[PDB]
Amino acid sequence: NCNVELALTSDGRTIVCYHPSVDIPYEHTKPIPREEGPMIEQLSKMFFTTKHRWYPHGRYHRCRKNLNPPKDR
Amino acid sequence: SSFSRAPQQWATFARIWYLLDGKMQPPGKLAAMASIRLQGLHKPVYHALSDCGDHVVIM
Amino acid sequence: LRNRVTDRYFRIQEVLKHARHFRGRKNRCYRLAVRTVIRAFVKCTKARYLKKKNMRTLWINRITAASQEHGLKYPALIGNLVKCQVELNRKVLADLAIYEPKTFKSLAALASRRRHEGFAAALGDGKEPEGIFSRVVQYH
Amino acid sequence: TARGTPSRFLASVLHNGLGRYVQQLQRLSFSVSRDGASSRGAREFVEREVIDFARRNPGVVIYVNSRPCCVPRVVAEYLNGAVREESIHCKSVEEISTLVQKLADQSGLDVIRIRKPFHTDNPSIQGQWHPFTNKPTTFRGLRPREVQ
Amino acid sequence: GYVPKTSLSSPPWPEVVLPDPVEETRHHAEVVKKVNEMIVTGQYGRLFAVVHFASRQWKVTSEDLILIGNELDLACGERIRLEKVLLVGADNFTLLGKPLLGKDLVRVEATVIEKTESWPRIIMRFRKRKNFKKKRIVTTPQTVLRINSIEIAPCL
Amino acid sequence: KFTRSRIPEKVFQASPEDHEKYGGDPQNPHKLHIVTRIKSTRRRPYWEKDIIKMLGLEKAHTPQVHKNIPSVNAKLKVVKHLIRIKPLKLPQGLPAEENMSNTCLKSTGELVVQWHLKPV
Amino acid sequence: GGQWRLQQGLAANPSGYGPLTELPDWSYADGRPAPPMKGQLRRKAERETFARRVVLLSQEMDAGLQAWQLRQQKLQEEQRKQENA
Amino acid sequence: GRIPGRQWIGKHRRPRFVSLRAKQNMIRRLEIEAENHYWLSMPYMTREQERGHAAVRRREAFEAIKAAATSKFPPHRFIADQLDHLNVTKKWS
Amino acid sequence: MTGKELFEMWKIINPMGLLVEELKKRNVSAPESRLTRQSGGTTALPLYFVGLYCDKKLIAEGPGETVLVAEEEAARVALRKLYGFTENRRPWNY
Repeated sequence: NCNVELALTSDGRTIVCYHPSVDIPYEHTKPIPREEGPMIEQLSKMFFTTKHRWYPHGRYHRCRKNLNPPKDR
Repeated sequence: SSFSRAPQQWATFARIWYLLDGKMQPPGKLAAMASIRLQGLHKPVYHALSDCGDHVVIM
Repeated sequence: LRNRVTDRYFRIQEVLKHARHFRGRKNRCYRLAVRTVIRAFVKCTKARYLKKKNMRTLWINRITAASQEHGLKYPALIGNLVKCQVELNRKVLADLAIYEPKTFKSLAALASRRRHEGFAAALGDGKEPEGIFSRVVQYH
Repeated sequence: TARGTPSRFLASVLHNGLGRYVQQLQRLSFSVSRDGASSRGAREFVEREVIDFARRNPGVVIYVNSRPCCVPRVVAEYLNGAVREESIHCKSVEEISTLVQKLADQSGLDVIRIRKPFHTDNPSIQGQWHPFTNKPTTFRGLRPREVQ
Repeated sequence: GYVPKTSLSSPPWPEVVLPDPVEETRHHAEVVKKVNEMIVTGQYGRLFAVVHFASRQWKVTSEDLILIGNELDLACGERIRLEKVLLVGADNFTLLGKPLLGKDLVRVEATVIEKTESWPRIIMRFRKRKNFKKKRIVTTPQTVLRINSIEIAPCL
Repeated sequence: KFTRSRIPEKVFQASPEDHEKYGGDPQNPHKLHIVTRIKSTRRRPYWEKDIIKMLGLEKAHTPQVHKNIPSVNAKLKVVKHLIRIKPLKLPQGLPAEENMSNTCLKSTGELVVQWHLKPV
Repeated sequence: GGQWRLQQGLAANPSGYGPLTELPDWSYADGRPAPPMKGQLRRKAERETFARRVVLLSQEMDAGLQAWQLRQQKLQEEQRKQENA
Repeated sequence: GRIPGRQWIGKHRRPRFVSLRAKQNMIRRLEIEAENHYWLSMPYMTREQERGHAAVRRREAFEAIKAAATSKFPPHRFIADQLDHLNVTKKWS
Repeated sequence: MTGKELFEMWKIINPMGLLVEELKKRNVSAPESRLTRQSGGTTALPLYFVGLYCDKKLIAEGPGETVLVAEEEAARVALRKLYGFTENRRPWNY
């Protein structure tokens, strides 16, 4: 997919790109219709990940955790 | 643009489902295309620590 | 003991304050720490060349993703942009792929147009007019 | 190293360059020693070059004292509150003048590692990429293998 | 020279025809005049600009900071007209250059805000079995600029 | 043994074929070589290392003018596979004292006393 | 795109001579030009040295060929003056 | 599947083969070499004309070398330095 | 306020309602919501773009983890675009 209008100036010195937002038409839209082992396995199958994500980590890793991290943007 | 910060973050990083038809194809070309799409290298967002994968259904 | 050392505590703590986030008697005991704070400062002093290399393959991965999403490959995109004389680098092109995709869409289209214009001149090599984006700017 | 150190993002203070440049320093607190060869240099600086410095920037008030708490020093206090204490034990007048100009030029934010060398807060103007920028829409919005 | 239809009768990629330069210059002049009219009417949003300062190229929007690893020898809070802008853009157009843009065309400006020194950066060499171990504390000078205004002129 | 290699001159006695392919003129020859070390004098014998040090080419990718006289040609012959050799073309005159400042060495090879960046 | 740039006659690297290094990266907003970068002063000094060496070697060549021609004419003149008398 | 002693040294070595890269690299270097032969092919002077055209310059450079080697001598000793060392015990009145 | 958003500077509730009454002031028909694009419609990580349309053309489209959140956030996007206080707006003239 690529749909733009490219051009040069007369001098051949700068390029001009022209490229507006194509919108989604009305027709292209649908309308709105209106135990620990089992525990970790059903989490894994609910979130499409594996069980080592859900097994805990000790006090030592949780203490190396940062709790007040910097925030940007 | 002009979405709120958390809805924009969600839509940027969400998980997308790809159907790939295996009739007559070679398993290695199938594997190449699905391997890229599973690591999330088909996203300009990609990084290894961002868990930016996507789902692939090979039928 | 006419004059012996009284400031050894502070020398010890000069190593141990960099060792404090280690794991084990590396973070406590001084022999173990010295050996492993040296290795950490060496690991830093090589990780600077590493960090430059790693960034630039991340940029190649991101530009490759976006240009394959627009029908190019990364070799085609960089090669034909340098032929059309836009001297953008990978860092800016990667940020343009993520943050500014309409501008990247135009860049991929221009790379395709330059590829096919330059290769039209290649197919008709010999006496032909110079290509439209194959016009170059040469400095006297 | 960089992991044994707190890090921060790149910051303004109060969007300091937007409307006007607000000199981000309030105070220098000098302390020089009267009978001291350690503070000979700071003595020479107060003798020679502090008048033109105070004249050069009127935003900062410069107090000097004699006989500090322990050692001759400068304590700059910046606008965002952070108080920097630099030591001019046994320095020449030249080094003292460069150190003072650095303090008066710097903003009060730390010298810890800065994560990113650029801080746009509105990065995207054509909208940040998401998986549905350029996947083309369909007729009645059907997904693949739809019966209808 | 006719070849019947086989696999390798043709290259797989679609032959795209290059239209003649007559209608292509028509198209180029038309698009350029449209963009220039949008600028004259002031129909853009905010602007970004890829700008080649110290040695690295920065994607620079309006009103935002940039950290540079050298001392520019300018007193703080000082206004600067960054030339070498080499791409500019809004939502509905971009005007990139070969390689730079026009100094009469795009205006990028920035104030020097601060000149600090960086964090203490360690340099450390060690060779095993050879008693080699050398430390060094490098700490570079840095400035921070604020990009104020990327204003654009309609001289296409 | 491995020994300092001597070259027959029949290698260098050129061809009109060559005078086509490279832009040379077998009469009215050029004045100055511009030499550039593209290769490294490591894993090369001590005489080649030292002849590079003589020529001034300790730094790679660094153009260096030399006289085109047979002595300099002989030293260039023994390091001829570590260096890239070009003529120094002079489209205008050789630079005067007024214009020692504005000089340029183009990629083509020529040196111009008018260095411009105003696009045409 | 290095060998393309060499075919065109630009240098292999855009970081060499070119408007993306030989133009002053900033100027004051009122219009006063900025003091030159030490990178560009160093390259202009390097080009001073290069032009100086080209001039020096060219004069050395011309003077050398001139002196050889002068010696040749002087020897022929001496031989004529000794065929005289 | 092994290699006997060490991989690259000795009687039996692991085979190594030439690829498109290695051939193409060798050939671009050989084409640079052919152009080197051509540009050394055409001298300007020969030995009889070059003999003596840099006598002035070579002897000038050697007088510079000789003079800078012979002018090696200890620096001067002043008074103001020694008295500036007395300026260490300076106190304000 | 440079850097922030309209609706974290002006805290509103029922943004679809605000859109509805403000369009009644504009004398344009009340908008329709449509489900423009989606993924993962039957797991706990869905994506929905719900678009707000009016008479065959749209005024907004927005994301959400469910249809209701997506619709109401697209209403926020529509309100931003109607008041002109978007992300692209011409930055302040200092």
